[PDB]
Amino acid sequence: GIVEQCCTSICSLYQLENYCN
Amino acid sequence: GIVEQCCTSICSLYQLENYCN
Amino acid sequence: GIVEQCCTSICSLYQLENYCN
Amino acid sequence: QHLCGSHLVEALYLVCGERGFFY
Amino acid sequence: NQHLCGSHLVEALYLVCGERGFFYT
Amino acid sequence: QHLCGSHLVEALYLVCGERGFFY
Amino acid sequence: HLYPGEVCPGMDIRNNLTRLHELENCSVIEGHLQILLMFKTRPEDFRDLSFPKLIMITDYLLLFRVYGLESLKDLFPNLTVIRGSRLFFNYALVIFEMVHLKELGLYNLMNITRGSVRIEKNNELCYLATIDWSRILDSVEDNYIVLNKDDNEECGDICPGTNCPATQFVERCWTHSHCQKVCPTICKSHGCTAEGLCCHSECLGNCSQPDDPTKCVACRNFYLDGRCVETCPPPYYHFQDWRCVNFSFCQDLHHKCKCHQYVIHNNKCIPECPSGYTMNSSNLLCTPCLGPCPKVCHLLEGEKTIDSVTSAQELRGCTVINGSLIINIRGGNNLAAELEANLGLIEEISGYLKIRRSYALVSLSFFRKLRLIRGETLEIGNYSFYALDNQNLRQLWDWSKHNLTITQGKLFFHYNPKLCLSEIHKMEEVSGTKGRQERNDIALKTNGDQASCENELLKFSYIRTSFDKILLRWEPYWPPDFRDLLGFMLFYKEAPYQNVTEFDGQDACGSNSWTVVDIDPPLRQNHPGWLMRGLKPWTQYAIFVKTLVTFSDERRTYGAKSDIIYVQTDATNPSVPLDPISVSNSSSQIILKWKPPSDPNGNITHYLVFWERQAEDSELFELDYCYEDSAGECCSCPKTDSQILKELEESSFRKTFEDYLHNVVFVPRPHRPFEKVVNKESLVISGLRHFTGYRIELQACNQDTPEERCSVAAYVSARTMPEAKADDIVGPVTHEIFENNVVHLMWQEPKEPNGLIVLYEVSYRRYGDEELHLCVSRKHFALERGCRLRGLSPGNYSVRIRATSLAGNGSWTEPTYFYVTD
Amino acid sequence: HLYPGEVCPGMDIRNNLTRLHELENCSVIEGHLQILLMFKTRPEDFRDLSFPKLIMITDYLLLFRVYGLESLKDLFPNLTVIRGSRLFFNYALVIFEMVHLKELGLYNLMNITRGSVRIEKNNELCYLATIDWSRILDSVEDNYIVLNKDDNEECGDICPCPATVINGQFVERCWTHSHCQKVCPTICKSHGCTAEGLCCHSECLGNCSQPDDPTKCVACRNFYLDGRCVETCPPPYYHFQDWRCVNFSFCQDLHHKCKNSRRQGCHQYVIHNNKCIPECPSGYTMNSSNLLCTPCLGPCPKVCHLLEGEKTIDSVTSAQELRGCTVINGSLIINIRGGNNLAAELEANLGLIEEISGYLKIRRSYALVSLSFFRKLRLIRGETLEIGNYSFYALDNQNLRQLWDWSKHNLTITQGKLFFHYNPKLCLSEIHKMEEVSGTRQERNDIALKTNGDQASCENELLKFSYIRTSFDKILLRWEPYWPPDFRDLLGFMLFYKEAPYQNVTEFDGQDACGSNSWTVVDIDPPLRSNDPKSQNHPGWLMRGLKPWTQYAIFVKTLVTFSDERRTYGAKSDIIYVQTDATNPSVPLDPISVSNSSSQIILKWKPPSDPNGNITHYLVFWERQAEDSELFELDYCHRPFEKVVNKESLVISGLRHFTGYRIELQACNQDERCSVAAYVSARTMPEAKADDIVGPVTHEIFENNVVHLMWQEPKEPNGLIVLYEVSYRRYGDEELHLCVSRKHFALERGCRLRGLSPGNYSVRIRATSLAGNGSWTEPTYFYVTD
Repeated sequence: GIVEQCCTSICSLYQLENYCN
Repeated sequence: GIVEQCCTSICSLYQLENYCN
Repeated sequence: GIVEQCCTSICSLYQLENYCN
Repeated sequence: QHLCGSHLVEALYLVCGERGFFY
Repeated sequence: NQHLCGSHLVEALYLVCGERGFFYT
Repeated sequence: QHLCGSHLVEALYLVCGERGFFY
Repeated sequence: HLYPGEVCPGMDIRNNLTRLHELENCSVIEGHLQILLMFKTRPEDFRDLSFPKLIMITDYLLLFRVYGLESLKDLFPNLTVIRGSRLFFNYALVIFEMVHLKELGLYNLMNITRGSVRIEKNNELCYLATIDWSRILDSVEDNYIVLNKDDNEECGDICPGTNCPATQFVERCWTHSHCQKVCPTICKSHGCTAEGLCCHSECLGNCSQPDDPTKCVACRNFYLDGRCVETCPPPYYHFQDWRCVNFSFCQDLHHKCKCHQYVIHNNKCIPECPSGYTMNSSNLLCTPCLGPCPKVCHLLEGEKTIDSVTSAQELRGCTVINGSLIINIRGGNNLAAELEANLGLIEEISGYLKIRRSYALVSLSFFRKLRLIRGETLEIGNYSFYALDNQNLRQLWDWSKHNLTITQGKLFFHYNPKLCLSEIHKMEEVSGTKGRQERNDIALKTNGDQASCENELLKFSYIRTSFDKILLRWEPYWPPDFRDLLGFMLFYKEAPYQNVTEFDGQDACGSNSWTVVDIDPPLRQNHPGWLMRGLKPWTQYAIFVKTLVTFSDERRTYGAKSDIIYVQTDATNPSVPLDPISVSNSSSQIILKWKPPSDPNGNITHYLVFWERQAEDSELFELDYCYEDSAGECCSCPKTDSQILKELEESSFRKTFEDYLHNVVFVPRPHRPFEKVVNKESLVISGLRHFTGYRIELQACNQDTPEERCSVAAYVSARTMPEAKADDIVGPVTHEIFENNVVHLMWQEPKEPNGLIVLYEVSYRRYGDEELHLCVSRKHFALERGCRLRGLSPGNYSVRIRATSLAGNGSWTEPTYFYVTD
Repeated sequence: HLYPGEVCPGMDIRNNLTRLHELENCSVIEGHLQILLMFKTRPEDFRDLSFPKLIMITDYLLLFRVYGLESLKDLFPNLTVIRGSRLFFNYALVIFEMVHLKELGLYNLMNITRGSVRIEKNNELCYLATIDWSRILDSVEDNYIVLNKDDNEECGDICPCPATVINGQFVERCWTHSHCQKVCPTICKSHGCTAEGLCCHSECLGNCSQPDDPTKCVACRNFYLDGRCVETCPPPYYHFQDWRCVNFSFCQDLHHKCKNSRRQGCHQYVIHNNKCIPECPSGYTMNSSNLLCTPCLGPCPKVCHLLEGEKTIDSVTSAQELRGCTVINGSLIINIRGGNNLAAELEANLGLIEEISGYLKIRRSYALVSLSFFRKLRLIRGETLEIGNYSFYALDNQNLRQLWDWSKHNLTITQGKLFFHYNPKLCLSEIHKMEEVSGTRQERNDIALKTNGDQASCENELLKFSYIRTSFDKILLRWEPYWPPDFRDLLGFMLFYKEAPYQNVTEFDGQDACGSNSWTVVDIDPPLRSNDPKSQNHPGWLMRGLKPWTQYAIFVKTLVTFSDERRTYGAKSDIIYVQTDATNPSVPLDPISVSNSSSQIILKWKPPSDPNGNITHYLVFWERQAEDSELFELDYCHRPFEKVVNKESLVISGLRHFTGYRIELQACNQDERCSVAAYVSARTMPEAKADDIVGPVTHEIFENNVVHLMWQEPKEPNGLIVLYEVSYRRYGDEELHLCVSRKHFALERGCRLRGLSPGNYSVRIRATSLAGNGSWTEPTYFYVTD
């Protein structure tokens, strides 16, 4: 679940790193 | 008569329903 | 081929860049 | 508009096929 | 803009994280 | 019309030449 | 007697006979007299009914299918004139195809003021050939004489006489009891007494008393003060070319009708001003006004549901139309030009407005003249406007070249999916309908929605124009997501006037003059743009782009509209000077005529013209006789929106697939004599050698000052007029009579060879005998310094000599006489 | 035999690459296969790993973000058959983010048993024209293949490997140049084939070690057991999937393990039809003490709870989730963003549902025009409702045109409003059926009827052309009218006519006129009278302006108001191909006539412009125009005809030399209706020999040197002789001639010379006709005394 934020809004760097750890 | 009707203007079915008696 | 893309159906804006230096 | 004179008479004869003829 | 989902989103995210070892779903 | 020969020469000239016209 | 009875106007009699009794008292049947719709009236219904007063028919007497009557003796036996004031198909009398009308009943009417008579397909009308048609009209015009029951002799005509005054047709008569009062054939349209007695011009039709205006049975020119006045005093307006009516009369008619409230032109009372004139509210005068001018023009049935060219063609001859309008236009490919020709000059409407079932429209720029709706005919809810069923209504009028301030009525915008509410906002703001606090029924559920009027615009950041190819690269457009942009659509067309656009195009379906180009979008880094593949040099073109972006059911749009630029293609070498026509108007003058280049590529500064002497040939002296396919863009290739729908569906499919995948993947923390011709297409080349060909070069030079950018040579060989005046043999034929009678002929070569001389003709003749002719070849001519008269005969010889040039033979020389003795 | 290594499941491959070791033992990937996050992968890092395994994969495969691997031979050439029991977004084949694969290397997969192919994001790929999809596709799903280098100008797929091509094209089918296309018998490859190119045992799919040997196969399309590809297995071997059976111990062991709460995600395996399955289907439940599927108290299906009280289905991947459901505990939203071929799977997988707790919304209908998978669905609980109290929402339905039958499928809406906007492919009759069948209550809701049924023509009533009349451009039809509940609710009838070459033209769906590529519309006003056969016997219209001899497909359609009632549907008529009456065959064009001899003339022309009916004949007449006689004496000193029937050329012979001939040409389509005589002219070839002087040159030799010459006039002068060229010659002199005029010729019966020089004299006489002209008489002599 990444797209529902990065195009809805500007994804926070923490949100991006959530999917990597 | 019809000379003033169709030679001058356009005649129609509803109009002619009372004609050709 | 350049002629294939241009002489047979016109080329695009970014097409001739390939055939140009 | 273009049904005039004898052409007008022909038109009157032919158009009313659901009725008789009176011109 | 910055509403990135697709090529830009992926190129940004990979450099952002995962080089550290991506989370396994 | 398509870009052929002279037309192609001119088209490439319009594209390349800004960095060196190469056919 | 000047119309002693009642003046009763025209009427269309149908299924009735009562008004005929009024005709008895009537002297003037004003206007026409139509007898029609006799589908239940029989001949017995009509009997002989006389009118001891009837004198006029101001208009034509129309008879149509009158199954009633047995003859014209039944109706109208007393009548004086069929006024030619108004006609019918240029016939002042029309009697068309009526059964049960056999005889006639009149003897006094021998005139029609003007016009003709349409005797067409009479069924029983007898006594027609018995009367001549040249004694009733001023002139014969459109007159039918065929199709009668007497020219065809389809009736038994009994003529009581030609009283019965003296002058196929037996005699001049109208019935087995009515003869014709034939009068001198000078009272054609002025009429004569019913005794065969013609009279003056003032009296019309009949004249018991021939002269004076107060004794005329009917008047010819005008009626006033009880006499046939020749001209009406200005207070009494010339009415229908037959009488004089007071100004109070015309004002009363004007007020009664308001019906074409009567006006006055040249002191002549008329219902409305003549075309080419306009209203003058001083004496209701008609002052000239060319073209359709603002007049009271009540639309037929108070409106005009326009869906065809004819419905829109009724606006001509009028500018301020009265009545509402229902805009039912549908179809038509690039045809609104005729509309604006018919409506662009219109600027005022009395009633409301209806736009029902109008779909072949895009933008509204058709009325830059209309600025106020009178709204006399007010729709329900006090509406002077009603727009609906406009499936394609993209935009409305501007507020710079078009103004509008509505005084009454509301605005209605329903079923207008292509109509964005911003245009409606502009309409209401400038018009003031909403400013009037009027609840304008605007279906926002149909207006604005399902329409994308976006603010994004593009501009060509990079431009590179040539004579045929124009290279462009505009600014990249990036909606919130890089995937949102779905390419760009360019639109280009010629720019004669820098005021046209696609919304100024056909604004409908079919082949539009504007051309469309599509460009691959950049990547989010390149400048989107396009290089033209080819254009006509020296021509201006309006070019703009409108991009494509992602759209969803939520009506999410980001469309960018690049601005329109009017750029002209660069010039090049001018085309060839068309049609070199070099003709010699003299032996030294040659007139060259041609046409300018097809492609001027700038003003044609001058023309280059040469000529080379094409003289006579040398051997003539010796002649002695003694694959293709459509390339690039297509103008007849349409693009279906279904492709756009499928493309959007496919792109959405792919993007959904991608998002599906991404969300599944991750979870957060767990040379020659010549002349130059300047701006001319004809020129006489005076001073050239006679009978000389001239291969004339022809070039067109659109540039002379910086360079001679001249067209290619156009070679035409023009030969000057040959001169044969100099082929006459010069000098008497001196006879070198030798011992053997060999006459070495001493005749000299003419003054000029006229081109060249091929031989010499010597008609030497034995005197008083058969003549002889001798051909003298040029070689033999030089060998014998003329020729040799061999094998002669005793006696005199008549010797005439004529040279033979190539420009024409000269003249036979004097017959030189030498007498061979014995 | 068929599967040497372990039957491994499918997993995700990200970051590290150690796990590939296990794949060296996985001959069968039972499940999906997914690889992702390959950024540290060089085209040299894959030379280290390859497998003799992955002979078969039961589900889809996923490609994502990988580098290197220029070809496919760097791994197993295996996976002859893929079951594809699970698809990712309807795709058993996904290709994405590939920037190094230059060609193809595998040569075993000949059967795409299940799933679609998604090929994209390639800028270096080649060898994609050697697929021969016909031989590869045993199932097609409109595979998406774009964004590839072979799509662009990439290569020609050259190999030393012409292989087999059953397509119109012919490609040297070879995934790699080295190995050709895997060829199997075109008559037996689904019944198992062999790498040897021989038909295999009919218990196997694709390649086999030996022909007709179930033991020596490669993939089991039916079942595998005891080192042999089979179709049957003993009860202990319970049928697991459709490629093998599994031992009982497996079944009870997994039943016991899934029974333990530490892993409840897996279901306790039970025996059903001697097949070990995870759980029991609808109507049945788990039998822990029986390892079977016993009715609880009869039927007991899956009460499928929808998360957030709603389920959204967009792909077969999503459709497979809730199969076997009968009870639905939420609302629904459906959207078709492109893609088609979906209803069959809906009917086969999710028709079992019969009730829905929540509402339903539909947007962007793009792959369905009808619904039949739900006949049992009869009740909507309305537990979850949309804003505006909607139990349903209809929007963007640009493809759907039928909802369901009304007897087989009933409906009961417990609660909730209904939304119906922008559904032009669905008409008002279907909306009425929703309202009545569903009883929806029956409260009217805000519905944009103006946006629904726009393209859905559902004029249930009919119109019929009662009166017929036509004269060559004027077809007057007074059809049988349609009367709505009110003659004023009626808004008219639209006439639709169009020229038709043959009877295949049909009616249109309906739109407003803006172009020139649809039916011609003529609207007739609604008769607002109470059916008086004195003011309107039969409503109709006389259309004109056509041309003679042309067929026109024609029909009419009623215009009706928007009655809130389920009534006022409108009426329409049928396509009548009316052929216009034929008149005036028109004039033959461009008459041509050229003479090729004295008695030979070639004539040509063109067919008439408007041949009405059929051109029956051509009226052709002509007449010889002899040379004019006024020049005959001057000294310079009925009509023949032919019949043509459907022809455009003619040859005329037997004519005299020279002289004029003018020919008229007029066609006649009826025998009658003729045309204008197209006039052309020609002149035969003059005979210069017929112009030759007859009669010799007589010499009345007298002592006085008076010679009288008599000769006759040419036999057939082209016209007549204007004068004679009498060239009497003194021997040894220049041109000597006598211009014998007609007057002189008549005067001296030719000519008379009086006086000559001593010695013989020769004379030649030549006539001068209008054309051709005479010829010189032979030189004849007469000696003058010396």
